[PDB]
Amino acid sequence: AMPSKLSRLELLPAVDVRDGQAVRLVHGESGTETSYGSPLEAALSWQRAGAEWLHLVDLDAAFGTGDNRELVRQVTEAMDIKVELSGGIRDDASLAAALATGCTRVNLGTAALESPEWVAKVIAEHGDRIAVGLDVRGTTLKGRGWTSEGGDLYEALERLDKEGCARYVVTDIAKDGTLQGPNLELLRNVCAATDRPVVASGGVSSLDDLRAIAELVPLGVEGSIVGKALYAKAFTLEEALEAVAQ
Ligand SMILES: NC(=O)c1ncn([C@@H]2O[C@H](COP(=O)(O)O)[C@@H](O)[C@H]2O)c1N
Repeated sequence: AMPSKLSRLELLPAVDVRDGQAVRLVHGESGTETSYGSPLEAALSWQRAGAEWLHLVDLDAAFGTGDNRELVRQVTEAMDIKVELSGGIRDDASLAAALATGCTRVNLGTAALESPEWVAKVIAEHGDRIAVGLDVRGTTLKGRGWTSEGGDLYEALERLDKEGCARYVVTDIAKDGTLQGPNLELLRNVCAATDRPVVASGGVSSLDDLRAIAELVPLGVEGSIVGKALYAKAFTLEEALEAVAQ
């Protein structure tokens, strides 16, 4: 593989919080949670292993089953590394609270489906501290913890591009928590549709899968979120970082 000056693929280990625990689901389905203990210990583990980013989700807030605001605040404050924070960020107050944690950026999901004028305003005011999470089954967007129906993926990308959105985080729900491998086709198709950076999520199962996503960096894929493969020890984060470096 020929040398290049392009950046390497960024890795964002996930810490998804439900009922006070770091959890992994299958297709994000409520009730399929596997718990891996405290979110703080999980986050600090990834930081010790050399993580540059943490992808931190309050899943109770996404589902609407209470929240974990104090814990995700504490985790964010403990990180020296960059933190991408999401879950429940759907109006001015929840956005203000999220930003006050000192996270590096937030992801908006449901609000891009239910409150597009508000998302447009937030993008215009906050720039690259905002990314939109586009979570699909096929090309159909889903909200509210993936329990609600949104529209077509590409319609949304076209609108959000025009509104000046900086970055998209794209999950294939059918791959998430499955260790089936990532949907590379989805990533290539999204990169064909937008010139903004794209962060992949869902299905990574192996170092070879990360290498495959890394090949798409020159198409526009900036990073990869990894959950179950790290928690289930398919590989270490040290190994994953070396795999995408070189
Ligand atoms: N069911 C799930 O696993 C799930 N549901 C939502 N999410 C994440 O929650 C966040 C969106 O929350 P909201 O829709 O409240 O903005 C995004 O990061 C999105 O990927 C999940 N990981």
